[PDB]
Amino acid sequence: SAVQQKLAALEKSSGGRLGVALIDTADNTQVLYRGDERFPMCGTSKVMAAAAVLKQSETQKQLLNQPVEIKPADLVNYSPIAEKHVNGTMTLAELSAAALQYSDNTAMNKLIAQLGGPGGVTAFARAIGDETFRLDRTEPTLNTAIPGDPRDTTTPRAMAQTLRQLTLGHALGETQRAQLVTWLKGNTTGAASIRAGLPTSWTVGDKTGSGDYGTTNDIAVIWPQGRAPLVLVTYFTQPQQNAESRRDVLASAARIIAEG
Ligand SMILES: C=C1CS[C@H]([C@H](NC(=O)/C(=N/OC)c2csc(N)n2)C(=O)O)N=C1C(=O)O
Repeated sequence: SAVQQKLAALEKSSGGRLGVALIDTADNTQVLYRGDERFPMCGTSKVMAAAAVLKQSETQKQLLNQPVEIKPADLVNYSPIAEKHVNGTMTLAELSAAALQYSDNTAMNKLIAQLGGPGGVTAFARAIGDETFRLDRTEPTLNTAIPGDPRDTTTPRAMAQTLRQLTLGHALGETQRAQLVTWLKGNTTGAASIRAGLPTSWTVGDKTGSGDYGTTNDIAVIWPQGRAPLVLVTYFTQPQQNAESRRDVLASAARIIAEG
Protein backbone atom coordinates (compact mmCIF):
# COMPACT_ATOMS: atom_id res chain seq x y z
CA SER A 1 0.00 0.00 0.00
CA ALA A 2 0.97 3.66 -0.30
CA VAL A 3 1.05 4.15 3.47
CA GLN A 4 3.45 1.21 3.66
CA GLN A 5 5.57 2.75 0.90
CA LYS A 6 5.75 6.02 2.85
CA LEU A 7 6.62 4.19 6.09
CA ALA A 8 9.34 2.27 4.23
CA ALA A 9 10.71 5.55 2.86
CA LEU A 10 10.69 7.11 6.32
CA GLU A 11 12.55 4.06 7.62
CA LYS A 12 15.10 4.22 4.79
CA SER A 13 15.72 7.90 5.49
CA SER A 14 16.24 7.21 9.21
CA GLY A 15 19.00 4.59 9.10
CA GLY A 16 17.18 2.49 11.68
CA ARG A 17 14.45 -0.15 12.05
CA LEU A 18 10.80 0.95 12.26
CA GLY A 19 7.85 -1.10 13.49
CA VAL A 20 4.28 0.17 13.15
CA ALA A 21 0.89 -1.33 13.93
CA LEU A 22 -2.38 0.53 13.43
CA ILE A 23 -5.83 -0.74 14.37
CA ASP A 24 -8.81 1.29 13.12
CA THR A 25 -11.63 0.15 15.39
CA ALA A 26 -14.25 1.51 12.98
CA ASP A 27 -13.79 -1.51 10.70
CA ASN A 28 -10.99 -3.54 12.38
CA THR A 29 -8.66 -2.69 9.51
CA GLN A 30 -4.94 -2.79 10.23
CA VAL A 31 -1.77 -1.30 8.82
CA LEU A 32 1.41 -3.20 9.67
CA TYR A 33 5.05 -2.38 9.02
CA ARG A 34 7.47 -5.01 10.36
CA GLY A 35 4.42 -5.88 12.41
CA ASP A 36 5.67 -9.36 13.38
CA GLU A 37 9.28 -8.43 14.17
CA ARG A 38 10.32 -8.21 17.80
CA PHE A 39 11.37 -4.84 19.22
CA PRO A 40 12.70 -3.93 22.67
CA MET A 41 9.68 -2.53 24.50
CA CYS A 42 11.60 -0.40 27.02
CA GLY A 43 9.12 1.72 28.98
CA THR A 44 6.17 0.83 26.79
CA SER A 45 6.19 -2.35 28.94
CA LYS A 46 5.02 -0.21 31.88
CA VAL A 47 1.46 -0.27 30.48
CA MET A 48 1.32 -4.06 30.91
CA ALA A 49 2.63 -3.79 34.48
CA ALA A 50 0.16 -1.07 35.49
CA ALA A 51 -2.67 -2.99 33.84
CA ALA A 52 -1.75 -6.19 35.69
CA VAL A 53 -1.91 -4.35 39.03
CA LEU A 54 -5.29 -2.89 38.02
CA LYS A 55 -6.47 -6.44 37.30
CA GLN A 56 -5.42 -7.49 40.81
CA SER A 57 -7.44 -4.54 42.17
CA GLU A 58 -10.66 -5.98 40.70
CA THR A 59 -10.64 -8.41 43.64
CA GLN A 60 -8.34 -6.50 46.04
CA LYS A 61 -10.65 -3.49 46.16
CA GLN A 62 -8.30 -1.18 48.10
CA LEU A 63 -5.04 -2.37 46.49
CA LEU A 64 -4.46 0.93 44.70
CA ASN A 65 -4.42 2.75 48.04
CA GLN A 66 -1.82 0.46 49.62
CA PRO A 67 1.34 2.34 50.69
CA VAL A 68 4.70 1.10 49.39
CA GLU A 69 8.00 2.17 50.95
CA ILE A 70 10.53 3.96 48.76
CA LYS A 71 13.93 3.17 50.24
CA PRO A 72 17.29 4.66 49.17
CA ALA A 73 18.50 1.30 47.84
CA ASP A 74 15.36 1.07 45.67
CA LEU A 75 16.08 4.19 43.64
CA VAL A 76 17.35 3.55 40.11
CA ASN A 77 18.15 6.11 37.42
CA TYR A 78 15.30 8.14 35.88
CA SER A 79 12.97 8.05 38.89
CA PRO A 80 11.92 11.70 39.24
CA ILE A 81 8.74 10.98 41.22
CA ALA A 82 9.95 8.19 43.52
CA GLU A 83 13.09 10.19 44.35
CA LYS A 84 10.81 12.83 45.92
CA HIS A 85 9.44 10.24 48.37
CA VAL A 86 12.63 8.53 49.54
CA ASN A 87 12.22 7.31 53.13
CA GLY A 88 8.48 7.72 52.66
CA THR A 89 5.71 5.85 50.87
CA MET A 90 3.71 6.02 47.67
CA THR A 91 0.46 4.17 47.03
CA LEU A 92 0.19 1.68 44.19
CA ALA A 93 -2.06 4.16 42.36
CA GLU A 94 0.63 6.84 42.70
CA LEU A 95 3.31 4.41 41.56
CA SER A 96 1.19 3.43 38.55
CA ALA A 97 0.64 7.07 37.58
CA ALA A 98 4.36 7.81 38.05
CA ALA A 99 5.49 4.84 35.97
CA LEU A 100 3.02 5.73 33.21
CA GLN A 101 3.06 9.55 33.11
CA TYR A 102 6.74 10.25 33.97
CA SER A 103 8.24 6.83 32.99
CA ASP A 104 9.56 6.55 36.55
CA ASN A 105 11.77 3.45 36.67
CA THR A 106 11.63 2.87 40.43
CA ALA A 107 7.85 3.05 40.18
CA MET A 108 7.90 0.31 37.55
CA ASN A 109 10.10 -1.82 39.81
CA LYS A 110 7.49 -1.50 42.57
CA LEU A 111 4.80 -2.67 40.14
CA ILE A 112 6.98 -5.61 39.10
CA ALA A 113 7.55 -6.54 42.75
CA GLN A 114 3.80 -6.34 43.48
CA LEU A 115 3.28 -8.86 40.67
CA GLY A 116 5.95 -11.25 41.99
CA GLY A 117 8.70 -10.43 39.50
CA PRO A 118 8.90 -9.95 35.74
CA GLY A 119 7.23 -13.33 35.27
CA GLY A 120 4.14 -11.84 36.89
CA VAL A 121 3.88 -9.20 34.16
CA THR A 122 4.32 -11.78 31.39
CA ALA A 123 1.67 -13.90 33.14
CA PHE A 124 -0.90 -11.12 32.86
CA ALA A 125 -0.15 -10.76 29.14
CA ARG A 126 -0.81 -14.48 28.61
CA ALA A 127 -4.00 -14.23 30.67
CA ILE A 128 -5.43 -11.63 28.24
CA GLY A 129 -4.36 -13.57 25.15
CA ASP A 130 -1.03 -11.91 24.36
CA GLU A 131 1.29 -14.83 23.46
CA THR A 132 4.09 -12.51 22.28
CA PHE A 133 4.90 -10.06 25.11
CA ARG A 134 7.74 -11.08 27.40
CA LEU A 135 9.16 -9.20 30.38
CA ASP A 136 12.41 -10.76 31.60
CA ARG A 137 14.24 -8.10 33.64
CA THR A 138 13.65 -5.23 36.07
CA GLU A 139 14.62 -1.57 35.67
CA PRO A 140 16.96 -0.39 34.43
CA THR A 141 18.43 -3.39 32.59
CA LEU A 142 15.26 -4.22 30.66
CA ASN A 143 16.12 -1.28 28.35
CA THR A 144 19.47 -2.56 27.02
CA ALA A 145 17.73 -3.08 23.66
CA ILE A 146 20.52 -5.30 22.33
CA PRO A 147 20.06 -6.17 18.63
CA GLY A 148 18.37 -9.56 18.26
CA ASP A 149 17.95 -10.04 22.02
CA PRO A 150 14.49 -11.59 22.61
CA ARG A 151 14.39 -10.43 26.25
CA ASP A 152 11.87 -7.70 27.07
CA THR A 153 10.41 -7.59 23.55
CA THR A 154 7.08 -7.72 21.78
CA THR A 155 5.82 -7.17 18.25
CA PRO A 156 3.90 -4.13 16.99
CA ARG A 157 0.97 -6.37 15.99
CA ALA A 158 0.74 -7.93 19.45
CA MET A 159 1.15 -4.68 21.38
CA ALA A 160 -1.51 -2.90 19.32
CA GLN A 161 -3.95 -5.76 19.93
CA THR A 162 -3.13 -5.74 23.66
CA LEU A 163 -3.40 -1.97 23.99
CA ARG A 164 -6.83 -2.14 22.30
CA GLN A 165 -8.03 -4.88 24.67
CA LEU A 166 -6.80 -2.95 27.73
CA THR A 167 -8.26 0.47 26.86
CA LEU A 168 -11.13 -0.09 24.42
CA GLY A 169 -11.96 -3.75 25.08
CA HIS A 170 -12.71 -5.67 28.26
CA ALA A 171 -9.44 -7.23 29.38
CA LEU A 172 -9.99 -5.03 32.47
CA GLY A 173 -13.09 -4.19 34.46
CA GLU A 174 -14.93 -1.02 33.56
CA THR A 175 -13.52 1.22 36.30
CA GLN A 176 -10.01 -0.20 35.88
CA ARG A 177 -10.10 0.46 32.14
CA ALA A 178 -11.30 4.02 32.77
CA GLN A 179 -8.43 4.54 35.21
CA LEU A 180 -5.86 3.25 32.73
CA VAL A 181 -7.30 5.54 30.05
CA THR A 182 -7.10 8.53 32.40
CA TRP A 183 -3.47 7.74 33.21
CA LEU A 184 -2.50 7.38 29.54
CA LYS A 185 -4.26 10.61 28.54
CA GLY A 186 -2.26 12.38 31.28
CA ASN A 187 1.18 11.22 30.10
CA THR A 188 3.77 14.00 30.25
CA THR A 189 6.56 12.40 28.15
CA GLY A 190 4.84 12.09 24.76
CA ALA A 191 4.64 15.58 23.24
CA ALA A 192 7.35 14.98 20.62
CA SER A 193 6.40 11.40 19.69
CA ILE A 194 3.03 10.18 18.25
CA ARG A 195 1.22 13.30 19.52
CA ALA A 196 3.45 15.58 17.43
CA GLY A 197 2.27 13.94 14.19
CA LEU A 198 -1.49 14.01 14.81
CA PRO A 199 -4.20 16.66 14.37
CA THR A 200 -4.28 18.58 17.62
CA SER A 201 -8.07 18.19 17.93
CA TRP A 202 -7.56 14.42 18.44
CA THR A 203 -7.45 13.13 22.01
CA VAL A 204 -4.42 10.92 22.70
CA GLY A 205 -3.30 8.66 25.51
CA ASP A 206 0.18 7.25 25.12
CA LYS A 207 3.20 5.65 26.78
CA THR A 208 6.77 6.20 25.51
CA GLY A 209 9.90 4.15 25.95
CA SER A 210 13.56 4.72 25.27
CA GLY A 211 16.75 2.74 25.60
CA ASP A 212 20.18 2.03 24.24
CA TYR A 213 20.72 1.63 20.48
CA GLY A 214 18.77 4.85 20.16
CA THR A 215 15.59 2.92 20.89
CA THR A 216 12.64 5.32 20.73
CA ASN A 217 9.11 3.94 21.28
CA ASP A 218 5.52 5.11 21.72
CA ILE A 219 2.16 3.32 21.96
CA ALA A 220 -1.06 5.28 21.81
CA VAL A 221 -4.82 5.14 21.77
CA ILE A 222 -6.28 7.95 19.70
CA TRP A 223 -9.77 9.49 19.81
CA PRO A 224 -10.50 11.63 16.75
CA GLN A 225 -13.68 13.67 16.99
CA GLY A 226 -16.45 12.15 14.90
CA ARG A 227 -14.90 8.75 14.16
CA ALA A 228 -14.07 5.53 15.98
CA PRO A 229 -10.82 5.41 17.99
CA LEU A 230 -7.51 4.11 16.69
CA VAL A 231 -4.65 2.22 18.32
CA LEU A 232 -1.12 2.98 17.12
CA VAL A 233 2.20 1.40 18.09
CA THR A 234 5.46 2.97 16.80
CA TYR A 235 8.73 1.24 17.70
CA PHE A 236 12.14 2.41 16.48
CA THR A 237 15.64 1.14 17.10
CA GLN A 238 19.05 1.77 15.55
CA PRO A 239 22.39 0.10 14.75
CA GLN A 240 24.72 2.11 17.03
CA GLN A 241 24.65 1.47 20.79
CA ASN A 242 25.09 5.19 21.50
CA ALA A 243 22.63 6.44 18.86
CA GLU A 244 20.59 9.54 19.66
CA SER A 245 16.87 9.27 20.32
CA ARG A 246 14.69 9.87 17.24
CA ARG A 247 11.25 10.90 18.48
CA ASP A 248 10.82 12.70 15.14
CA VAL A 249 10.59 9.29 13.46
CA LEU A 250 7.63 8.39 15.67
CA ALA A 251 5.93 11.73 14.99
CA SER A 252 6.48 11.24 11.26
CA ALA A 253 5.11 7.69 11.35
CA ALA A 254 1.97 8.98 13.08
CA ARG A 255 1.61 11.78 10.51
CA ILE A 256 1.78 9.24 7.66
CA ILE A 257 -0.80 7.00 9.33
CA ALA A 258 -3.18 9.92 9.90
CA GLU A 259 -2.87 10.94 6.24
CA GLY A 260 -3.80 7.46 4.99
C1 LIG B 1 11.73 9.59 29.63
C2 LIG B 1 12.24 8.37 29.54
C3 LIG B 1 13.67 8.02 29.87
S1 LIG B 1 13.73 6.95 31.33
C4 LIG B 1 12.48 5.73 30.79
C5 LIG B 1 13.12 4.29 30.56
N1 LIG B 1 14.34 4.33 29.78
C6 LIG B 1 15.54 4.26 30.37
O1 LIG B 1 15.70 4.19 31.59
C7 LIG B 1 16.69 4.32 29.43
N2 LIG B 1 16.55 5.30 28.61
O2 LIG B 1 17.62 5.37 27.72
C8 LIG B 1 17.43 6.52 26.88
C9 LIG B 1 17.69 3.27 29.69
C10 LIG B 1 17.74 2.49 30.79
S2 LIG B 1 19.06 1.39 30.71
C11 LIG B 1 19.47 2.07 29.16
N3 LIG B 1 20.51 1.60 28.46
N4 LIG B 1 18.68 3.04 28.75
C12 LIG B 1 12.04 3.52 29.82
O3 LIG B 1 12.02 3.40 28.61
O4 LIG B 1 11.15 3.02 30.62
N5 LIG B 1 11.61 6.05 29.68
C13 LIG B 1 11.51 7.19 29.16
C14 LIG B 1 10.54 7.26 28.04
O5 LIG B 1 10.89 7.49 26.88
O6 LIG B 1 9.30 7.06 28.38
